[PDB]
Amino acid sequence: EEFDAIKIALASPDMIRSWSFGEVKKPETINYRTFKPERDGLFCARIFGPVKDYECLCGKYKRLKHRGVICEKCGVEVTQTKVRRERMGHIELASPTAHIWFLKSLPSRIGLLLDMPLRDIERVLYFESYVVIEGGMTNLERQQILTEEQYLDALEEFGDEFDAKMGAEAIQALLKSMDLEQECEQLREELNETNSETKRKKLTKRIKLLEAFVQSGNKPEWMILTVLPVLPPDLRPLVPLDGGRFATSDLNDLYRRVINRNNRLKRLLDLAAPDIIVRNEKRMLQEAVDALLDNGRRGRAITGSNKRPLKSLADMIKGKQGRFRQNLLGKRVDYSGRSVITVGPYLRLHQCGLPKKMALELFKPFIYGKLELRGLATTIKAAKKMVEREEAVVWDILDEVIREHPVLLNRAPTLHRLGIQAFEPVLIEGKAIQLHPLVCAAYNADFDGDQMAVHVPLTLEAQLEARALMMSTNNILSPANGEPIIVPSQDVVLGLYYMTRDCVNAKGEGMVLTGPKEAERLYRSGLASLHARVKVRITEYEKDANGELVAKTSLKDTTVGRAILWMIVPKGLPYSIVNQALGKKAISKMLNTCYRILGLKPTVIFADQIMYTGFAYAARSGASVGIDDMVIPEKKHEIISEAEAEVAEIQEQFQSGLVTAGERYNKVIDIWAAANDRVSKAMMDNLQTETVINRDGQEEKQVSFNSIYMMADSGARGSAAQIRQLAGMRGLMAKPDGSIIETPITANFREGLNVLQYFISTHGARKGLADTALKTANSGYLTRRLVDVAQDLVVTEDDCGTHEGIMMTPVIEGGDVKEPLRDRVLGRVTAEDVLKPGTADILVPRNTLLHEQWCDLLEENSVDAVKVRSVVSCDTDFGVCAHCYGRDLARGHIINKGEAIGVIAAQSIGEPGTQLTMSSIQVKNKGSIKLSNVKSVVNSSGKLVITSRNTELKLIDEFGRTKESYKVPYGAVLAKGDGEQVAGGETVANWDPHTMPVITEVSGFVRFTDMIDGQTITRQTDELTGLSSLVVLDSAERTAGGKDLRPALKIVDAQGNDVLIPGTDMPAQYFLPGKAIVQLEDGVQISSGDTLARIPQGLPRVADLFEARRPKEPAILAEISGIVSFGKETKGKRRLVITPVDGSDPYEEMIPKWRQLNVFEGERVERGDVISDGPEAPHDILRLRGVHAVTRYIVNEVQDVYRLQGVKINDKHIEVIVRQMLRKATIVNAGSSDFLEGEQVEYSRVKIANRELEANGKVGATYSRDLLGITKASLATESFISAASFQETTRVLTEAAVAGKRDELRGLKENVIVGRLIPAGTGYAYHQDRMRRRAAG
Amino acid sequence: RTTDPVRMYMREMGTVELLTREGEIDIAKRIEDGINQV
Amino acid sequence: ETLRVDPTNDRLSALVEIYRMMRPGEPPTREAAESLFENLFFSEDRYDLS
Ligand SMILES: [Mg+2]
Ligand SMILES: [Zn+2]
Ligand SMILES: [Zn+2]
Repeated sequence: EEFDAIKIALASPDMIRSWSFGEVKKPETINYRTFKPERDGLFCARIFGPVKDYECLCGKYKRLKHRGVICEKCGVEVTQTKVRRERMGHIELASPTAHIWFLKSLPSRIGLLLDMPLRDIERVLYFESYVVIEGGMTNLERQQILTEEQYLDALEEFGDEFDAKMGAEAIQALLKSMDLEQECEQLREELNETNSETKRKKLTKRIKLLEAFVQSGNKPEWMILTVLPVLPPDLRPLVPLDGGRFATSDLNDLYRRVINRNNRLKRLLDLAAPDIIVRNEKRMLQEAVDALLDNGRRGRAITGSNKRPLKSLADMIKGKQGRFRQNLLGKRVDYSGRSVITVGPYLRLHQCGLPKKMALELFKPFIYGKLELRGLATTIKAAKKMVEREEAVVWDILDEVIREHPVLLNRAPTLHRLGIQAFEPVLIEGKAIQLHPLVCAAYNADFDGDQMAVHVPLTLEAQLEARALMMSTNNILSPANGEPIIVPSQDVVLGLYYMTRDCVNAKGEGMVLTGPKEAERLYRSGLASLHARVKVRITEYEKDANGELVAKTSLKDTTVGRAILWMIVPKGLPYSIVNQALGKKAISKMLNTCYRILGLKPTVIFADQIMYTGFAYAARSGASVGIDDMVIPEKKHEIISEAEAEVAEIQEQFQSGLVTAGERYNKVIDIWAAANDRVSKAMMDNLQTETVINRDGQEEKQVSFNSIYMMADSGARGSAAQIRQLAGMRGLMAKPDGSIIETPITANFREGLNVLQYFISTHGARKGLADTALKTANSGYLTRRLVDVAQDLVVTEDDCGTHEGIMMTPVIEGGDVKEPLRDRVLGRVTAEDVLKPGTADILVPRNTLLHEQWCDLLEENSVDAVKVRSVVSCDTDFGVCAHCYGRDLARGHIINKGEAIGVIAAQSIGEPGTQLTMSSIQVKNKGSIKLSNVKSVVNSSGKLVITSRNTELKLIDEFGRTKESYKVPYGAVLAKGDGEQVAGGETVANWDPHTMPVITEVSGFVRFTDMIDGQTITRQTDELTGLSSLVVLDSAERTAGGKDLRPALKIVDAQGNDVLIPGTDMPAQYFLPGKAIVQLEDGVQISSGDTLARIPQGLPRVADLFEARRPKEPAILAEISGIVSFGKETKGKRRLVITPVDGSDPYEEMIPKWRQLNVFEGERVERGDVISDGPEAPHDILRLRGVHAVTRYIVNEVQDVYRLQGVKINDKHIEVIVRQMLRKATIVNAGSSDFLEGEQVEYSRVKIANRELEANGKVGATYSRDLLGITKASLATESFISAASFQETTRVLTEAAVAGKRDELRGLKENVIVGRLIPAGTGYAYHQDRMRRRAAG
Repeated sequence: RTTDPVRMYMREMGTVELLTREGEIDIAKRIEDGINQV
Repeated sequence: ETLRVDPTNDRLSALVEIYRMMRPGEPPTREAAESLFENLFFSEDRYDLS
């Protein structure tokens, strides 16, 4: 069985000769009584193989007396009956025909080769016109079409000296004529002549085709076909039912029609007819052929009596009911079952309820072997009927076996890895699996009708895999982010909040105990309040010594509950930690810190006991919701009366006709929103602390004892808006239009809706519901795409010895920190030695793990930037090291190599999203201020104003780490300078949000030069004031006389000389586009910082983001540094006269100046400086920038997207899929291989790592790096089988076939589909054994 | 851009019309002549 | 605008090009196009409003 690799190829004719047993004949099947095959047809036993034991069709030859005899009555043979499925017959052809995939798909492969278009070839091969096989007289030409009548002209003209024909035969002759060599050298040559772009591309295309056929050895004449295989029956069967009424394939008629039409054809070739019918028949032939190959491709599709079209061969390989997705990747399985699911509250972590008969059914051969071992059921039939008796020993044995035999657990959707688990069995008297409740989380499951299913660890390898990997102890932190996933959900947390609580009210205040035990004596004797602060001693511990506990006791005035709750503490911990009412977040950090500090099991056991005590006390705690908990505040009516009077006033205004309707819309909607807010304040203050309870004092209040509020405060259920829904008016309503309604709701659920109000609720209700139904497909589609890219990657290595990657800095901008740079680093490994602001204090030797000792040790330090051996900066051929990744989250340690990184990345990423679609500047506080890469000016007011748009202001703290960062317009007006100290709450910045200022940093007289009324401009003289200038019109409105003359008001000295840009020799006057209208007159002065002019006025988003979708409106960038001016004057678009400092000027491109410009016609930029506005292209960024810019860009982008919904995932998940979007770099020079072609950046980095190495200095070729859209990148891959499995398979088949492709079974998909072990993780070891075996031969 | 050879053959038989009632007898005459002359 | 755009010079050009969109490839005759057009919207059989 065992084999190394696979290889595609064309089927040569002699290959079917080499596969064949017999040409076929008449198509009939059986005798309407004797339901038995006829011969040389479709179910002929003779050639595919025999049906029964050693019998001919009549029964003449049998018994092995006639061992090898073929029956001379029927020509029927003697053998076993398995070879049916390995053999294939064949059929010879009366004509030749061509294969369709080499025709009809994009680039033709055949006329492509020939430089003859398709429809030409059609018109030949629909048999409607002839065409020159060969210009015998070169008077006519090879590849020359000659109509049925023009052919005649040439015919009676010449006769002999041409070959000019029609049909597959002519094409055979031609392809058989043409050489590969001469064309190939001549193509390579005359490329040199004019390698114009489309031309050169086409040259390359055909050249490749040529040398491909050369080197594969595949032949073009074998494109044409004269023998065709045949399929065996049982893939196309014919089978009965009770009525003697059968069932058949979609296919058998295809062969039936085909063979019959051949029969007709040959029959009519015996007879020397006109070729008209010959044509008609053979067109029916090719019809039947290519419809077999693809029914519903070419013509009106073919149906039976069904009127459903008939399934092609191709269809069976294709879509989801294609093989790959239907029965090769997902599969029915033996030894499994399913169930409704209920809880086991009392259970332990490892345990799972198990309806015993399920295991009974499932653990059959175990106990049968066990009874032959015991011999009570000596034989097996005895075992069956004894099983059937229900002997108690059956169950004794079954408990005996089921011990330590672990099991699997499956809910659907198994969206991420934790949607299935593996527990130990425990049996139960019922048909209802129990489970440990807390893990509804990972399943997102609930006891409302959900279901689950099971699978069996038969092999011990699976047994142990299970027990070590999917034992629940293993996996309790998410691998995506570092939180526990066993958060105690709703009731437990609440009973907890009840206990650990501090009334003043109940009783028993200000006494002393030795420890919590006698408080239990009280409380279980029922003597003290439990949520009641009272003095007592404790004795806690701490491992302050080198992992050695530090014992001591002392007092606390603590609640009785908290005192008791200490009792479970495992011996490391303070009492301060247990000094509050323990928000759900609190419990999270509890379990966190326990695991962080001790290890797993104390936290485990702690957790179980916590669940248990929660059950106990929340059963004790007393809990109900009712109608008197539901309280509405009183001061609500007259607020609504105020609203009524005010809307009546605004009604009177709109009646009067002063105020408009949309104004009024915003007015009314805002004031209703304010009313809702006031009601919210009312109800919250009237509920949360509504409770006045007195202890040894007149009056005092504390947190409420109402059920509803404590449900809200625990985070178990409820929320302030939800309580508003039941109690208050809940906001307002958007109709399905997307509008928002003017009259919100008045009453609540407590009072009772209106007819209309609920009728109105309906709209947005159904809206959100259809969204509930219909956002998920996006997620699954997305998900399988993502993983389809990224399976191939697994850790290669431990250290790649590589060099620095990207820098790490926090994301605090807009407000405060949004990822602590602490948190950014977490588990990562440096790029380099790294020091402290106390300088020259290195702590990594270029790389260490960075654990919370380091994280806090350097949170002390005010360092705020570090670099890391990046995911992408890694350089291993075929994968990576482990260092460049760092730490396993869900473990909590550096990965040991050999595990799939892509899969968990996508499960991290796409799992959550299912839910997740659903002027001036003002300092807040005091601190230093930083503005860099800045050219600005002390304006005429005495403050800084920008001349370099790149600048943005920051609020730096007094230390130096930024508090805020905010953009600032070009030439905006400040009240402050850089690197100063200024009070919080101050509007430093100001600008008209419509102006785009034209500040003059030169100071000087102004004169009306270059510019004339109505010519380049208008002259508008303000009716308002009296002071104006020459008033510049827009692109269109100026009269075209001076629209080819860039208008420029001009600055000069007294002498009329242009005031140079001070310090530079560049003159300083402004070429004015529209809206830059100046306020001063001729002869007047501007100063430094003086405006001459003022210039007035989602989920699929992320789909576009990672797809590398490239927008419609680029905010384009400076291709190269140096000065620039504008280009040709708008034949559709204007252009851009580049002028480098020292390079070459000519590069210009179209500009829509209908979309605003940023730079002006005498203004300089640096390369990579933005020029237009809108969105931009990342492709340009990579084309211009390196890696870190764009990398950082999109990671920040989409992390902000999901962090809107408050969703936390680490970066490397993102960093890694990027490198799979860069599997290719396009070449620059040549000499190694061909000139440019997009080739593996990996293999590029090899050949340069060999060829530019001492092989040469360089023969080879520089390159540029290439992006690929994920869905195309996937396809654009070495392996084809993966590429055959998900999308656009057919063309992939062809493209592999043409070239003699040969896969090598490295990928996950590749080695799964073959039924081999993984080349990674578990079978990593075995596979690398195979690796160094092949190394070892 | 017709793909249906139904059209092709109804058109191309459309070339030829019906020839009758002496052509019936005149093909017959040429052929019985050819027969008697073999 | 449409009329200057309309090339069909006589009524019969209209009848036949209407036929030809209705019957592309097919050689037009008079009664073919005539009976055709009336069958489409002027025959009680193949057409009713209810
Ligand atoms: Mg459910
Ligand atoms: Zn026989
Ligand atoms: Zn690495």
